[PDB]
Amino acid sequence: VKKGNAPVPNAHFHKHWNPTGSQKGHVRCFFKQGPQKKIRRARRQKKAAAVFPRPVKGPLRPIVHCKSQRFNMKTRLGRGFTTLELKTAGLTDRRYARTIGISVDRRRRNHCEESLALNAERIKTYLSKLVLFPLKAGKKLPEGVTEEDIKNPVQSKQDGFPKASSYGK
Amino acid sequence: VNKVGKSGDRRKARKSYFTAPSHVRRVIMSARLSKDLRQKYKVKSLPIRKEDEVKVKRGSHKGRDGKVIACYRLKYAVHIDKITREKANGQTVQIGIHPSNVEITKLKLDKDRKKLLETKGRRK
Amino acid sequence: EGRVGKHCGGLRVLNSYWVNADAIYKYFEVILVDPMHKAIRSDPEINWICKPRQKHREARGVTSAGRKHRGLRHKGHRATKARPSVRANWKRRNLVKFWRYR
Amino acid sequence: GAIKTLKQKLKYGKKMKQNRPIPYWVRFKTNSKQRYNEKRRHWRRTKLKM
Amino acid sequence: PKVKAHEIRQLEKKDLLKQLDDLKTELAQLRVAKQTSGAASKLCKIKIVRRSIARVLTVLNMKEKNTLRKLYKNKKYKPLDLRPKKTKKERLALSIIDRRRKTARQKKILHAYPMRKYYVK
Amino acid sequence: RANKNQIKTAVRKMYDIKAARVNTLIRPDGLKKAYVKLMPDNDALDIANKIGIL
RNA sequence: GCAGGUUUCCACACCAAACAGCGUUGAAUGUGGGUCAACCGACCGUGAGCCAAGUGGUAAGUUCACCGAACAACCAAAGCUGCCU
RNA sequence: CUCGAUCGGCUUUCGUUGGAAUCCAGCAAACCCUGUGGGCUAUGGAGCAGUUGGCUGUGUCUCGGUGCUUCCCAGUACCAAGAAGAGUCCUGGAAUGGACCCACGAAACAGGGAGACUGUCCCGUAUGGCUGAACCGUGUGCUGGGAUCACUGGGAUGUGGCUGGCUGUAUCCCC
RNA sequence: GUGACCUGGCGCACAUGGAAUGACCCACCGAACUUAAGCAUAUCACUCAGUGGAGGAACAGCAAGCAACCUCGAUUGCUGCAGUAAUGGCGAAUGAACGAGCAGGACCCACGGCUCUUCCUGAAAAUGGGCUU
RNA sequence: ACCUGUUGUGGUGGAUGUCUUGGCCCAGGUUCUGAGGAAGGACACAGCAGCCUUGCGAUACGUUCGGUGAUACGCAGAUCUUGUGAUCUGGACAAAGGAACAGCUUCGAACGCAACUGGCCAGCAAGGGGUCCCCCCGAGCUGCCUGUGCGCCAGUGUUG
Repeated sequence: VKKGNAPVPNAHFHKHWNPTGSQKGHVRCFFKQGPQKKIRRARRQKKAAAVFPRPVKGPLRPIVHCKSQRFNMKTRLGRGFTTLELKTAGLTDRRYARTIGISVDRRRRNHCEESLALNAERIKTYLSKLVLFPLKAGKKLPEGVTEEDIKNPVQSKQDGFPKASSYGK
Repeated sequence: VNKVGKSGDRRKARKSYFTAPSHVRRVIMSARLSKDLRQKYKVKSLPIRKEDEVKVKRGSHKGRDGKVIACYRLKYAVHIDKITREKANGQTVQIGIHPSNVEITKLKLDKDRKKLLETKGRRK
Repeated sequence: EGRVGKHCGGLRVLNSYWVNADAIYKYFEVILVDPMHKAIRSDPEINWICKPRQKHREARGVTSAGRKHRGLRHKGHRATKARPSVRANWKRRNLVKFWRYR
Repeated sequence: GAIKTLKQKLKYGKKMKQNRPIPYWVRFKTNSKQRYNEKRRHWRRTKLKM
Repeated sequence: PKVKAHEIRQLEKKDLLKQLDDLKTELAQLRVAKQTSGAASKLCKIKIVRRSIARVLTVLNMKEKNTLRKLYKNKKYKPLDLRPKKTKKERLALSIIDRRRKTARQKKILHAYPMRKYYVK
Repeated sequence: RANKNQIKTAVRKMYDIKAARVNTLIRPDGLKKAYVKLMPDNDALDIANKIGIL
């Protein structure tokens, strides 16, 4: 078909992918990539300004090992902490954890003590780096909060912790 | 993306110039003030108006002077006190003169005209 | 559900259920809700039916029987080419994507 | 023939009214205007569908 | 001497209908002159008198709609053209009260757990 | 859309003249023409010199 | 006088714009007029036929089905009349 | 009619706040018991027993602040947008062209118009001003100080309510 | 004593529905030219045409899921897996998904990723209701 | 004279060059119609107007009001000027005041029934006019499906 040695074509374009006069086409051109980069950045900083004195991402995610045998050693972020990790950290109310900015995942359990201890100490360094503002602005004020932590609420860009992969690495 | 309204598009700008209404042609047909007026009111340019004096400063009638008697905003023209021209027959007609050529020698000074002068004169 | 929803155009079709079946016909009962009734609009639990996006769920396959015949009973590996739609899925994996740099 | 509908008669009257040449003063409108009436029918040339 | 809306707004209906009658009689005379062709000062007055009639009728109808809004202000089942003129979708729109309706469990949980302000040092 | 009765009353109101009869055309263009025959006591000429037809 | 035409009807001006396989003329061009109904007809129904309704069919709209006072149905279609009030 | 809550691209929507003038009801409006409504929501729950916490009109007498208006004193501001149509001369129908010594702006040399080729001819641009909307100057506005008013935090102590966690049970939980 | 329910009807009042929209969307229905150097399964294509219904998005969506791991943890979109596994006169051709990396996980939705029904409670959630004000 | 040619010139013709209130393309935002009558279609409406107008509807190239502030213009013609004020402009469109919000023939989903009919000179009827009656004009109500409520009912359905 070639009069040569080129491989067997295997082209896979038999089904009107081309936007001609008769067809609408199956083509999507990503010319918006450039503008959408800036737009995503702008809406991300608008999210920050909206939920200002809080992490820009906002919930503390756990660290879970990637799934298969190929990615066993690679760690990453989860969806939320297990209620066992919460109870070990000192939190027995999932809804209160969520309201103060710790993410919960009742679907997850700890299949081992290492994940439990790791995410427990993660939550415990949280809740100490954490400055809770008091409700109604002048009532009780928690421990550690020094009355100028409320004067200077700083929005950090990344959550204090190291990279997620830096736990398998 | 450039923000809205401040666009240097030739086609859009020319469309705007050639489809402007009369209240926009009033400000497109603005003229420069003499130095007397400019020092007196601390304002540099105004929209030209009927009943005020101009000096032509350009064109085949440069150095001539006279009171404006017609703003023909449809043609972007301005007719002047005595810049006339005979037709084929003896009928004298007016010559349109784009007000960018003329400078302004006097004003009529209506109430809104004086208020405009004051508002543009207060330096900020 | 479709026949009842086309006959009663100003109502909203929530679930139906088999009530009877003989040699000639199968009989179903369809629950419909009047979206412009004060009781409906007041009770939050059904208040979502009064939004303009909920018109003709029977016509669009949003009801339970629709979700059934659209393959949406199952999820995971038994509803592979089902979500978010069969045609949406087909489009999404028959799309020719031309990035700026390729 | 004589037999008509009121609708047909109103339409034929509007066509009679349209069948008119441009006013003389229209060409002089500064921004160069129409010279002649390009929408002008004649009973012989083109027939109304109606 | 033509009709000015601010000058006839102060008048009252019986004094305004007489003006409208004079105006319609004058416009009829202008329409007769248009046939028994007279002067341009009489053929161009047609549209003046016609806009005058238009604005007299406008003042009348506006005053009437105003007093009717005064009347049916508090009443329910107002006339359809006195009800607020929104598009059909937002006439049929679910109210904000009803959207913000919540179940008692929703209210009790939203009470027992308010979203709190907090930052990380 | 004026009826002959509408035309009768309108004529008697505009110019207080009793119409003996009204006949009506719709002329080709689309206008409606009306002949208003006055009672013998009335005089269309003595009415026209008022109306302005002369 | 029908259907069709739709102002071609009439008058004046006009043929040095063009058309009429001529051009002091015309169905041309320009202007302005003209069509009056209790008695002539549509309109009133009915015929062949059709529509809605009623009901049914379809994944579903339909130029989907039925028109059944000779003749249908799965059908609660007599809203009118006399007296009393 | 008030009273409250909700809405503002607005002129509302809702409420078992209460009141008046009234009409149905009369074992007591009408749907509804062929079930409206509440509790739980499966990495948990409910009951029961006990503890440890917090939200809320709080009755009551304390203290401070913020301000809705008003009054004084004092200061500031109220919006536009620069620079040669330069003295001249020449060509030209018309200078934005050319020549002579000297000129200037630029946070503005993006554009477009103008009798030809312009940064300094016009609109504009950059910048500025607003966006409590007022874009306004014998009228205002803002700030600061002071005062009256308008409004909401910190302590009494009966509450009215609530509500989270924890321990135990003998009790059980029907998707 | 001439009722109480149930089930149907007619009229009225107050309301929804109807129709439209060269892009996107949802549900159906649905070809053939073409390719296979013929042609019939295959291909074009679960596309064009046709019907119905929208919204500012629609659809999907906090597991009767992925995986077999040191597990993960709504859905969606992108990168990639991958022209692979697999289907196919095993011919022409067709052909995913998960892992993994991201965007998102603020907001006009949320019981801050759930809830109805089941189950527990239960004198309808308690000082009648209506029209004007 | 005719023909062929070459120049000059004049015609027929509209190529070229230059531009452009136009298109096409990409990115961003919105999607905001309708029984309170949509989209479309008619017939009307201008002193001189035929067409066009995302002009307009018997208030008919426009009405109220706001912003602007001396034009508009192809002719004329009276209104208009330190001003209730020409023109242009703003969804009949700003007012933060629940102050203010006009009008819109006719077919059309098209709605009393029809319609190749402006028919039935429809039924009911507020009102206006000509003379208690009667006569003419006549706003407005009368569409279907579905939902709820009210009124009247139907049933050898169950009962009392």
